[PDB]
Amino acid sequence: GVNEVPDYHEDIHTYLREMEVKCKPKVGYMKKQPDITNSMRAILVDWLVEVGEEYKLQNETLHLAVNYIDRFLSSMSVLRGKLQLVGTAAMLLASKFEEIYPPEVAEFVYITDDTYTKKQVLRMEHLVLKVLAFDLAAPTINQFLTQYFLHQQPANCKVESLAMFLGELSLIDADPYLKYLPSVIAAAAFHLALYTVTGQSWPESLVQKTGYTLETLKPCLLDLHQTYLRAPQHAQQSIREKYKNSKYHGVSLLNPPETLNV
Amino acid sequence: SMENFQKVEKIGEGTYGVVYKARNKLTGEVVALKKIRLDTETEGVPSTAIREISLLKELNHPNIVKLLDVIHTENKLYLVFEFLHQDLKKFMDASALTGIPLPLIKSYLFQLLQGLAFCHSHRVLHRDLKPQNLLINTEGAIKLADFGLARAFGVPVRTYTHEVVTLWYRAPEILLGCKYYSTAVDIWSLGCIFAEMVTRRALFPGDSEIDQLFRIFRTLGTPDEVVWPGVTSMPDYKPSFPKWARQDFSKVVPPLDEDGRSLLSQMLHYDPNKRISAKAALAHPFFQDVTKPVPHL
Ligand SMILES: Nc1cc(I)ccn1
Ligand SMILES: Nc1cc(I)ccn1
Ligand SMILES: Nc1cc(I)ccn1
Repeated sequence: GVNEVPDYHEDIHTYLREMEVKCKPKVGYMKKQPDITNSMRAILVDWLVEVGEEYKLQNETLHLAVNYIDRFLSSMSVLRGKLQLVGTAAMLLASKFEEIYPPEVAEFVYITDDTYTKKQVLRMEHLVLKVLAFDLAAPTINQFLTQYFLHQQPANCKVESLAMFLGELSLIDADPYLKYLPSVIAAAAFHLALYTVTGQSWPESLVQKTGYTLETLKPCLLDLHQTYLRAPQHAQQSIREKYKNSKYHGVSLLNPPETLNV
Repeated sequence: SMENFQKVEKIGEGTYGVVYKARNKLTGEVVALKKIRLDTETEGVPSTAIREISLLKELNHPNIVKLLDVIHTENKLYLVFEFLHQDLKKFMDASALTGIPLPLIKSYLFQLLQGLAFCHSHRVLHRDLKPQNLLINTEGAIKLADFGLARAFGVPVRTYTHEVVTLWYRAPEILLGCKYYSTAVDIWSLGCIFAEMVTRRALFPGDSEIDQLFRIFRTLGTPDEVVWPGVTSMPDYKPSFPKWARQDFSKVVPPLDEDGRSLLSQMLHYDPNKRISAKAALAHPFFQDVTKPVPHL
């Protein structure tokens, strides 16, 4: 019904496809940052996941925050000591954009252990706004995921959590996931979640929607399979912990499949 | 920064900031400036402004107020907007004796729907459609404005802020406390606005939420599971509601032809899922003969 905006799903999908190209971070930005690394970024995102659980934030907020960060770091050199400042400001902005009841700025200051003052946070907020030119409405993996779910028959909550879970894992590792568009990652997470729980693959109805085949999804699905396989061994764990809870059907605890049909 | 702008006069205050008509001293362009104060030691840039600016930057359509620039200081934000002569509420009030010509009404509704379809096509709910937020010029155009209460939505929709839409323009799904609402709530407002343009009185002028529902039911018929499946299972539905019969649209909007009345009813369907889309509305027979007349200003 209207909650799935049938007169608009198609135009919305087409628009997000165009927009996710616009809001795409620069693939190679980390090599151009003298003082920060993919490793440091992983620590940052992992921390944002915790923050997101402590404040019961929407998952969509977390994804938005990460888009903000990668685009900022595509334009601005940042020293290691200020990396967290950029992350706090992006989280703050994502919350203001997405949340009904964002946390107050004070709470954003508290979570950095008072590494930064309130004034630093607010000033960084404004700088972040200027660098992204207020282009904050960025398509996220989740925005594509929720639309792909509609193609299920019936709905399966395990497939839905699991895909969410794999999506968040991708946020952590700029290498390789900065090369993939949100919509590609979302498709690869949805295929991999579907295959793991049901057995079924990426449906024809979504091939027709997206133009993506299992062929064109092959590269991203291999990296995601790798990531899924290696997950319990990742230095960053907050996502695995998060997705143990009944809230997410404990999907993180599911043994991943060992191969695909390729 | 604002060196090139000369203030001319105050023109009021939206959901946030304060609005001036101004003149670009170099180009001669007349604009509206929205001054938004930045809480630089406390809350920073208001979420209202983050949503308005970000969504209006994406929304480029002839029937959506054009945001020309955003001028930064450390202490203030000025949004620069194309200037429009006045809002529809002021126009209606001015037209209280003389009435508004039906072709102008039809033109304006058609334009409002074009603007709104663009919003929905770009995953944005407006959530504050009322005459005061609709701007007209001297050449017969009308445009959606004040996107401070707007929201970029996902598909499918999730739970958003409930305290939304000015009471009189608020859809029964929001009133009855529903978990989810969608593009339908904007169509309801436009329905209310359509009726208001025809009579120049608000359709459902309530004093309270309970009074609001009573006003809607008494005119459209009290809904049941037949008209609106799931209505009686609604959070704030009350079994005890009086059961009124639907009022004929001959009484409701006398001036309106059979086509207008059909479009209006479809806009005010109780069931959100049957409420007509702005997209579909653009095709309705009411607009077969639509023209673009100039208002009498
Ligand atoms: N500094 C300013 C402010 C306004 I409002 C208009 C022009 N200059
Ligand atoms: N009169 C006005 C007001 C705004 I906000 C934008 C344009 N014209
Ligand atoms: N607005 C109204 C009308 C009646 I008749 C009863 C209650 N409220």
